[PDB]
Amino acid sequence: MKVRASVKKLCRNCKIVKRDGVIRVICSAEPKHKQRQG
Amino acid sequence: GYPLIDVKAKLYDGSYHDVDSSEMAFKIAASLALKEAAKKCDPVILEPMMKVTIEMPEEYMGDIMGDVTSRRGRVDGMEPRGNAQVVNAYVPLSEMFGYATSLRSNTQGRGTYTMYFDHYAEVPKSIAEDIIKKNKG
Amino acid sequence: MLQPKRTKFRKMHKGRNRGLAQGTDVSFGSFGLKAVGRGRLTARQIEAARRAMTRAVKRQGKIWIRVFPDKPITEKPLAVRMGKGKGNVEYWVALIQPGKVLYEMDGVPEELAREAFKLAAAKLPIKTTFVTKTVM
Amino acid sequence: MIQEQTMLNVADNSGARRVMCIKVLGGSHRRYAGVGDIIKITIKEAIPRGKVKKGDVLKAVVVRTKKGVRRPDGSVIRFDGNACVLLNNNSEQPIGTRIFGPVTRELRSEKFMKIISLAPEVL
RNA sequence: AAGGUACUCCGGGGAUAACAGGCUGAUACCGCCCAAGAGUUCAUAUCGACGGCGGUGUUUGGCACCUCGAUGUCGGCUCAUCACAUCCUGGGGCUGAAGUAGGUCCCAAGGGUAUGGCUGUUCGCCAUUUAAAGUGGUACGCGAGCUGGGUUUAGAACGUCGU
RNA sequence: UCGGGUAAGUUCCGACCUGCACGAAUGGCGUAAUGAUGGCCAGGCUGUCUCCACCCGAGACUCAGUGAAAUUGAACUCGCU
RNA sequence: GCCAGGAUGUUGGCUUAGAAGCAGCCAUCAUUUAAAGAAAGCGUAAUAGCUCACUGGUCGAGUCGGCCUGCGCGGAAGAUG
Ligand SMILES: [K+]
Ligand SMILES: [K+]
Ligand SMILES: [K+]
Ligand SMILES: [K+]
Ligand SMILES: [K+]
Ligand SMILES: [K+]
Ligand SMILES: [K+]
Ligand SMILES: [K+]
Ligand SMILES: [K+]
Ligand SMILES: [K+]
Ligand SMILES: [K+]
Ligand SMILES: [K+]
Ligand SMILES: [K+]
Ligand SMILES: [K+]
Ligand SMILES: [Mg+2]
Ligand SMILES: [Mg+2]
Ligand SMILES: [Mg+2]
Ligand SMILES: [Mg+2]
Ligand SMILES: [Mg+2]
Ligand SMILES: [Mg+2]
Ligand SMILES: [Mg+2]
Ligand SMILES: [Mg+2]
Ligand SMILES: [Mg+2]
Ligand SMILES: [Mg+2]
Ligand SMILES: [Mg+2]
Ligand SMILES: [Mg+2]
Ligand SMILES: [Mg+2]
Ligand SMILES: [Mg+2]
Ligand SMILES: [Mg+2]
Ligand SMILES: [Mg+2]
Ligand SMILES: [Mg+2]
Ligand SMILES: [Mg+2]
Ligand SMILES: [Mg+2]
Ligand SMILES: [Mg+2]
Ligand SMILES: [Mg+2]
Ligand SMILES: [Mg+2]
Ligand SMILES: [Mg+2]
Ligand SMILES: [Mg+2]
Ligand SMILES: [Mg+2]
Ligand SMILES: [Mg+2]
Ligand SMILES: [Mg+2]
Ligand SMILES: [Mg+2]
Ligand SMILES: [Mg+2]
Ligand SMILES: [Mg+2]
Ligand SMILES: [Mg+2]
Ligand SMILES: [Mg+2]
Ligand SMILES: [Mg+2]
Ligand SMILES: [Zn+2]
Repeated sequence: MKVRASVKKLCRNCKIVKRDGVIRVICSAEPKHKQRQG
Repeated sequence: GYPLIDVKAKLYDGSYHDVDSSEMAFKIAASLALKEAAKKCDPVILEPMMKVTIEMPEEYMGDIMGDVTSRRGRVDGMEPRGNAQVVNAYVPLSEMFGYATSLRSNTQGRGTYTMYFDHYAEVPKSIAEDIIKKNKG
Repeated sequence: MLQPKRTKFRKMHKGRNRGLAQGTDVSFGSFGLKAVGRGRLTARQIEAARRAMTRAVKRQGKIWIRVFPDKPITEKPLAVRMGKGKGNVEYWVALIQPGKVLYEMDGVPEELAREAFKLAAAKLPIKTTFVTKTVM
Repeated sequence: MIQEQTMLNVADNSGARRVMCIKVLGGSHRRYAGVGDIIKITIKEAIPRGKVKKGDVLKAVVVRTKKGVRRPDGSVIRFDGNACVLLNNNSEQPIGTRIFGPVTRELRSEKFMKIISLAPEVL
């Protein structure tokens, strides 16, 4: 889990979702691409 | 402080004084010449390179080649000898240290290799710099 | 790092940075990076942004820097008290007002230019915007 | 009841005659070692041409204490001196070949079974 | 018409310094943004040039607002109490995580969190432990609780400077 | 810095000389004996300490008698932010 | 969304140990087409493989992306409460 101020898509499979007032980058191809805004 | 190799010296001109001419003097003069040559000829450090012949099942070929290109080595080529692809490569002797264990780790203890000195090649500038520092002190 | 080759005087009063900028049009190229905020662009910042955009365009087309750091900025050494004369010059800056075209570019596609200017803008302390040359 | 600075006698033929405990092993702020406890020692007095020399830092097992050991009936066994048996720093096995003086049943473990065999008496 | 005073003295000043507090945050420490690169290949496992934006009050400083009809000052001892930017133990994501063992980040402050050699030391280095030997705040916590080694009275000497 | 001593020695002892900035009666270098003199080490010894326990006395406490002191604008004199 | 196709000179060439869409550098094409990049990704020593774009079928009404602008969100750790 990468916790950063600047969260973004790093691929075409990476997806931006907001959960419980948190912007997150969930990915179906690469676990390295999983990010949380914080 | 390493023996200088692969250098040609051409004695084109010189001088002598019959009275003061001594073979020892000329030997000293020769040394001085080599010294000044170094100041202008850009002496570089060379490292012993070894031809490595690695035989393994094709399944582990990618890993073997990766290890070589990681140890500052170059793959000279490959050949499908028997059922175990043979990879020919040149790798620095210093880098080759510990290849046996890594080879067996990568090939599931199904890999074998033979290393024999091939040539002397220039050491990477960074590594060479370290060598000079070490030899200096 | 841009700096005047010679100056009439070594040091300059602080001054103020009010008003709108002069030179608000893309005058040399097709695309430009315009300042929307107010501040001081240092020479090092100007260099960093230039190096970034130059690499991005991969030595294609031409780049004009419309800003020069002509104002000397002094600083006092540490552990020195107030007074005892003005400090020594440490770096050179350019005063920027809203509307100033900082960089212009030509000889590239707009998409490459927009990307290159984005990379350079990240090295700048002021907010910027992409602009294209107009007929009038 | 051995602590740091406590001088012990040696109950083996390793060559050491007097050792000093420099650490009680096996826990933070651990105060004392009794019979069966392993300590870190330094050799203070050794005989010429021994297995060990003066100034050596190794391990030892305490085998006799003036404080003594308690038995499950409330009985006590006390000795006249504090005595230890030197061990290898790594293997923690006896350096000597012979044990001198009595030992206790508190050393009846797999680790210290050699001492029990070599010991003249186990009390 | 030149100096010395630690042998000193008087009148004054927090109008003006040293200590601690305050304001400030350059500097310091912590975090983030951009990503050239390093990482065999692969920016972002780990790391990160050139530059950019913050946070803390936390070092070196700036200022001279409080105290000069007195706010005892280093280190130790005794006794602590808080923060969390977590040293150990608990939970978890990623990993360049086979296992063992690590790296890195997130969550978590309940409890726990060496003895010695040397030196006034804080510290540091060293020896040997430990699950770990945390980082800070508290008048650099604590002398109407202790100490008095450091340091800044009067004695004396050396080097040095000076007739 | 090197050597000794210690498990570990910014001190000590023996060297080295690179004397910031020794040096010859504002004496130089030695020196037996002497010293409530400065530094360092060892044996003995121990509550100095690990880590304090118990005991004997004088106070402290209670009762009777006598009976101070510094200080003090006035007080109906709590915590926190 | 879903069901299909997603190619042929050709592995473009050079370079490259190897480089074949997917190391790099030059090119930079043509062909059959409904359409298919001398390849946008994953993947491989290299290939392959796995996609995608593109396109065709199906489906049956809106849909997609910039620009300006109002109010919010994360970025955001401290010491007695
Ligand atoms: K005077
Ligand atoms: K931050
Ligand atoms: K990678
Ligand atoms: K004062
Ligand atoms: K504390
Ligand atoms: K982890
Ligand atoms: K805790
Ligand atoms: K204070
Ligand atoms: K004190
Ligand atoms: K007080
Ligand atoms: K008192
Ligand atoms: K004289
Ligand atoms: K004399
Ligand atoms: K003496
Ligand atoms: Mg006075
Ligand atoms: Mg004032
Ligand atoms: Mg005032
Ligand atoms: Mg102050
Ligand atoms: Mg930087
Ligand atoms: Mg301050
Ligand atoms: Mg003022
Ligand atoms: Mg005050
Ligand atoms: Mg007063
Ligand atoms: Mg936290
Ligand atoms: Mg607590
Ligand atoms: Mg709490
Ligand atoms: Mg609870
Ligand atoms: Mg210590
Ligand atoms: Mg204090
Ligand atoms: Mg503290
Ligand atoms: Mg007192
Ligand atoms: Mg007090
Ligand atoms: Mg004193
Ligand atoms: Mg005096
Ligand atoms: Mg003199
Ligand atoms: Mg003089
Ligand atoms: Mg020494
Ligand atoms: Mg001592
Ligand atoms: Mg000496
Ligand atoms: Mg003299
Ligand atoms: Mg003379
Ligand atoms: Mg004289
Ligand atoms: Mg003398
Ligand atoms: Mg009375
Ligand atoms: Mg209060
Ligand atoms: Mg906000
Ligand atoms: Mg709170
Ligand atoms: Zn992804």
